[PDB]
Amino acid sequence: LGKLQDVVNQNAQALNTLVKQLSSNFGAISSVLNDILSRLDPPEAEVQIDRLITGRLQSLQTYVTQQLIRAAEIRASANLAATKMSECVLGQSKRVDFC
Amino acid sequence: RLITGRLQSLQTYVTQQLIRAAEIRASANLAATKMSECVLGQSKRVDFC
Amino acid sequence: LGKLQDVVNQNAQALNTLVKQLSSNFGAISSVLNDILSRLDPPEAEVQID
Amino acid sequence: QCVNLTTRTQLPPAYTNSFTRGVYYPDKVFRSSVLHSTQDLFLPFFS
Amino acid sequence: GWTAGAAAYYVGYLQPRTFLLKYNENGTITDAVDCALDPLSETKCTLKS
Amino acid sequence: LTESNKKFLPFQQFGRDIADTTDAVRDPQTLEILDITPCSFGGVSVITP
Amino acid sequence: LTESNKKFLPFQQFGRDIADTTDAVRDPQTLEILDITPCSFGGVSVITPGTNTSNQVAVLYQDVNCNVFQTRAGCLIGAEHVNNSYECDIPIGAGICASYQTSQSIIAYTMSL
Amino acid sequence: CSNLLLQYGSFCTQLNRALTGIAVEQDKNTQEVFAQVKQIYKTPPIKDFGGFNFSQILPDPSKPSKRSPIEDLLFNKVT
Amino acid sequence: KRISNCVADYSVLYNSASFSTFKCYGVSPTKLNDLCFTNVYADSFVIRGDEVRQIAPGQTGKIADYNYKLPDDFTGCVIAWNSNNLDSKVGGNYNYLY
Amino acid sequence: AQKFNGLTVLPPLLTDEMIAQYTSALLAGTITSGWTFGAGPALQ
Ligand SMILES: *[C@@H]1O[C@H](CO)[C@@H](O[C@@H]2O[C@H](CO)[C@@H](O)[C@H](O)[C@H]2NC(C)=O)[C@H](O)[C@H]1NC(C)=O
Ligand SMILES: *[C@@H]1O[C@H](CO)[C@@H](O)[C@H](O)[C@H]1NC(C)=O
Ligand SMILES: *[C@@H]1O[C@H](CO)[C@@H](O)[C@H](O)[C@H]1NC(C)=O
Ligand SMILES: *[C@@H]1O[C@H](CO)[C@@H](O)[C@H](O)[C@H]1NC(C)=O
Repeated sequence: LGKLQDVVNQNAQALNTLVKQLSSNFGAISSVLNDILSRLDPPEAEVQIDRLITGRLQSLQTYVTQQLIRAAEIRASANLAATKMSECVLGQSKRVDFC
Repeated sequence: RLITGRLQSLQTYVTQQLIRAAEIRASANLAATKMSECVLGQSKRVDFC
Repeated sequence: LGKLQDVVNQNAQALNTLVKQLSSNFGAISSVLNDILSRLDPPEAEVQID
Repeated sequence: QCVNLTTRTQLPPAYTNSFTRGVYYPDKVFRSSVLHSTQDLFLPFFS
Repeated sequence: GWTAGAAAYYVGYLQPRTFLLKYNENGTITDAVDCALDPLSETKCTLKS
Repeated sequence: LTESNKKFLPFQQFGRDIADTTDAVRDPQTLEILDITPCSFGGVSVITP
Repeated sequence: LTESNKKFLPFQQFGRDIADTTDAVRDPQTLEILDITPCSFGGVSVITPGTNTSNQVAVLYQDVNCNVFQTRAGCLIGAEHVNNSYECDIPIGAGICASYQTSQSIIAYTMSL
Repeated sequence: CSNLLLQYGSFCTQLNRALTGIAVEQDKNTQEVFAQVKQIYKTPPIKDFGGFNFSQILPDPSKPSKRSPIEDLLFNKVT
Repeated sequence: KRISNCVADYSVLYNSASFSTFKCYGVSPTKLNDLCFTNVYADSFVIRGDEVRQIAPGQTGKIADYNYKLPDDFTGCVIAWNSNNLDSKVGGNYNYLY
Repeated sequence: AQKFNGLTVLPPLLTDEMIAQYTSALLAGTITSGWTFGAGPALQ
């Protein structure tokens, strides 16, 4: 099956990539926020934590977009399935090449 | 700042393209249904074909 | 009515939140852009403006 | 101490081909049922 | 006049390349796939499968 | 730190998963494979009549 | 640097286009107009017959101009071209596909409608 | 890290609300596709349908699961 | 100097009340001992009083660019103090080079 | 053009020739069989 497998594989790859985002520095000197706090003073390390905020916010902002787009296409798919359920199953549909 | 400036232009185009790809697919699905009903048969749905 | 009230409330809460976005500093030292221009020189406050 | 050798007839070196050799663990972590890629120093295959 | 028995040692130089490593449930390496050797091997390591 | 059922090779100190999260570490002294699992899961919800 | 057929006004040096890219320059040696066109177009692509079927693969270039067959969609190497037309399974582009048929090798042909 | 999040606490409001809207819409999709009827119709014990064999699509009482034999094949086919 | 397989605190290294300058970008003094570091190195050398200013991340000069370049992430704490009664002598002390 | 900065254009799988050849066969079936060619074997 392709239509039932892509909706799951695209999530797992997208869910896996969110984990991959925390492994990147976003132009900073470290990936984990705990390291720069443990090796630099908070007054000086405010720039590195701020660019980690913006990089992680943008990745979350990016992730929300295609999830909203993926929610839209399945909503079209669920609407198509609902119409097919009401027409092809709950009666006989006269629409040719539809069921 | 040039990297993130040129980055920020890209997903704005990508999100725009993804929305444009969504409405093309919706229009293609409407044309496919019109192809299956209006041409490949006679459709009883009035004011549709 | 549910299908008619959501399209108005969601727009209203989106319109309201845009106003709320201007009340945040985004990591800067003030929210209103006129404050840093009054108390700091434009050559120094360029990074806070940007 | 060491001594010196005398001139004699030797054989020229030969060249052979490797077959999936020169693979080691690149790190000291445990991984189970995963396919991950690392950028380290390895022997190229069929080199 | 000397004897050395019979031996053969191979010397090879390592190069920096990306390698795709396979792991089983016991945790040992079973196979490795390069990315700069064959176009087929490149497809295997870009798809991570 | 739960009691696991998988053993490590006697040269590895850490252990990761498919999602590349360190969820298994062996003790330096007693060589015990202790799994790692976070405690804070999800949020809270309120049911209002 | 191709030989263009458009003459520049005798006071200019460079030349732009609709997309605002410097693709035309005048050589100051004897005042000839030369166009500018990038040499790197697109990327590479690989055709795989699949698992448990074959081992060889065919390499496809997207927009690079050149066993080796000059297809409409670039250069296809490693796959022979056959004038016969059948139904295809692996799309390539511009009405041409690739498939593994009869030993047996990877062939490229026009898709039969 | 949480102190600097207050400057982007408005940003986290839409993200939590979008996924809440996504989750409630995914929930709402199931009732629009499956819950057409408000009455559960029981399969009659008589399987004499004039020669039509329906054991492949109707659920079987041999297994504890209520899935059809083709549904069980469908369930195990997709990961 | 490389310190390995050792326990080293830093409160005793700070309460001497004799260091003239204290440029430590490692951690604040209260939180510099609770957490862990893998390896603490020691780069000890001598310098004049007018060149301690140039030893900082992001500065130029004739010593910080030609003898020891400081990276942007220079977490190394610089502890400097005056000991002119031992390393200098009358008649001209020229035993130190740069 | 718009391809000078790596913004290449991928040609479609089906060009205008076979899309026209699709429409001609669809037009030929409609005028010679009605709707039975779109719902099974093509009658006359
Ligand atoms: C309906 O079809 C099913 C096919 O699954 C039939 O069940 C098979 O019947 C044969 C005949 O005895 C057995 O050998 C098979 O083992 C059965 N398979 C299964 C999965 O049960 C069933 O008999 C048919 N019923 C009718 C009334 O035709
Ligand atoms: C490797 O895994 C198999 C299970 O497939 C198991 O039977 C075997 O004991 C394992 N090897 C070792 C050395 O434990
Ligand atoms: C590709 O290059 C060759 C030689 O350089 C040339 O003969 C051929 O016309 C080129 N192809 C196109 C489509 O211009
Ligand atoms: C296919 O047949 C035509 C018929 O004229 C011929 O011109 C062409 O060269 C043939 N192609 C090949 C690859 O042999």
